[PDB]
Amino acid sequence: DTWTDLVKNSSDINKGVLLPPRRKNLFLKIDESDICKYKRDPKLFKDFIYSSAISEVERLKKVYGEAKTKVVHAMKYSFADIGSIIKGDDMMENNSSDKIGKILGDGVGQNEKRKKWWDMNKYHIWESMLSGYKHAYGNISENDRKMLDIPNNDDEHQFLRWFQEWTENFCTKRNELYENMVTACNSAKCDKKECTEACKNYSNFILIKKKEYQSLNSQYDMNYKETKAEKKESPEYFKDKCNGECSCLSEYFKDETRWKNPYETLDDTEVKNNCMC
Repeated sequence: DTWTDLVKNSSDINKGVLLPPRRKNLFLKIDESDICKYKRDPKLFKDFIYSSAISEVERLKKVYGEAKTKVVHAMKYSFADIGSIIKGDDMMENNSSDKIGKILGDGVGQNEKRKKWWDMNKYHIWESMLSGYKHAYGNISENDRKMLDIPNNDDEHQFLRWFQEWTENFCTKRNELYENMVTACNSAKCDKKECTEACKNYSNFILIKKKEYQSLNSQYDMNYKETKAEKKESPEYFKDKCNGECSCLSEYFKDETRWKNPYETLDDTEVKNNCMC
């Protein structure tokens, strides 16, 4: 559930990069034992990568359960991450990316061999994940398939995807918790009954994510905004990239780092006093 800093080179060029729970939970481990089983037998390695993609879709249903949109959206992230794992771009520490490099006949810090392997399997890896989705929900709907298109995340910088995911998940939870804060109190001018419990939860949440964002935005500004993120600002870029569910970052936190007061980010002026009593 937490956004850990278990990333590669986090003291160096990856300072402030946070690792998504979804990615931490993406099981894809190669042991140094099976380094030869996969090298001499190219299609055995394939069946393992395909089934790792399979199991990932099976894991996602266990988490989100009957939330079709919430599972499909994560598939596209996990799919892309497998690409990063394969290509060597991945940022997690014990990702066994070193072992994959040797298996695909590249090794010693190269890219060409393992880059072409991904390029040749992207389609079939995704096709597996589609069969995994079908095994999870029964029948693939005739109008559901538009969501389940072959996704374009593979070439996009990983941190940018990870940050986008953070922001989406942040805005979804922030909105969810701000909704419970209204269905707990409408007027309570002052101590009343249950309202403050939600106020503590919303405030706590904003303050957990405050630190996380400060860490993620530290990396963004240093590297990715400077070269090519369309030179847009941190909250400004996600405002036009991932639809309207990353706008809450700009809509409530752009003008100033007003994270310092979590109650100031409330559009309704009525409920603001019950939490700030």
